[PDB]
Amino acid sequence: LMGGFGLKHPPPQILIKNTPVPADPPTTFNQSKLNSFITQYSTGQVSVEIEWELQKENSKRWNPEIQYTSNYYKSTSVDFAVNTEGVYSEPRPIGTRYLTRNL
Amino acid sequence: LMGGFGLKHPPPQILIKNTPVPADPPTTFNQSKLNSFITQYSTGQVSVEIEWELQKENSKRWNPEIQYTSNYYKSTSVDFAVNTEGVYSEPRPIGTRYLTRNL
Amino acid sequence: LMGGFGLKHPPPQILIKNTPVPADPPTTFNQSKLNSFITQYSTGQVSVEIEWELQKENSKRWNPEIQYTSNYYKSTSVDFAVNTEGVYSEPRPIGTRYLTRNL
Repeated sequence: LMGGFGLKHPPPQILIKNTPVPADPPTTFNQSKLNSFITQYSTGQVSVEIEWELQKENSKRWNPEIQYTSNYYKSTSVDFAVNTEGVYSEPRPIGTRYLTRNL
Repeated sequence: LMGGFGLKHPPPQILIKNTPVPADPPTTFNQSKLNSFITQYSTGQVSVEIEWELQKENSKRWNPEIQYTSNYYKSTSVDFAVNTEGVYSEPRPIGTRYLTRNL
Repeated sequence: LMGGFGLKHPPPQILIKNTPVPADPPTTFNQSKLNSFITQYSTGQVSVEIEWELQKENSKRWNPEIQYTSNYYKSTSVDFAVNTEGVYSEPRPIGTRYLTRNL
């Protein structure tokens, strides 16, 4: 309902965790689980590749269609770009449905 | 200068004419060229096929481009279509230069 | 106009950057982009090799030509060399056009 493709078998969840590294244990045995750990974080890069299959338009419509277009006139900043402060923003929502087809 | 492609050897001129059909000539010889002709016109169909080669866009531009689009809002008649009177008209001039490229 | 060789396809730009390494993130999730990073710089060596093709002189001129020459007489320091302070300097501009050729 929110939109999208519904799959019985969707891309699987990928779960990541830092393995625990204990701080020094006591020198005489205690059965309680360890609660003292070294403090850690991790950083890395991640890549996703997707192949999409397209369906081309086959229209016999004579006149031009509606198209998404960037604004013609001057503006303080560029839409879909950064700030003077380095903040990316997306100005509007963009849908998918510009071309037309008969029923 | 008006625009277009300039060719040393452009598509050749194609010339068409109705052949003359004389009305009845005089029954005794006269040397003067005939000036009496049957009245004729012709009609037919003509076909042109052209193959155009395209150059595709290779842009790395992040934000959307300008595009020619048909008007979004309601109107008395459809642009690039006929009248109630059957007259086709082209409402605006359309150029070629919407996408962008660096220098 | 500043001089040199003009190429449709010149040596490509080479871009280098240090990958970001985050400082420790917060322990409960926040959606905002990370703004705390470890401080880093990098150093290395870089090599360029170029092959140049030369055009040799073919002159029938009897008398000697002009040539770029280093100065004959004594001087406080050597031209195109370092300081007592270790600063390299280039004393004059050197052009390319000493030999002669007819028109």
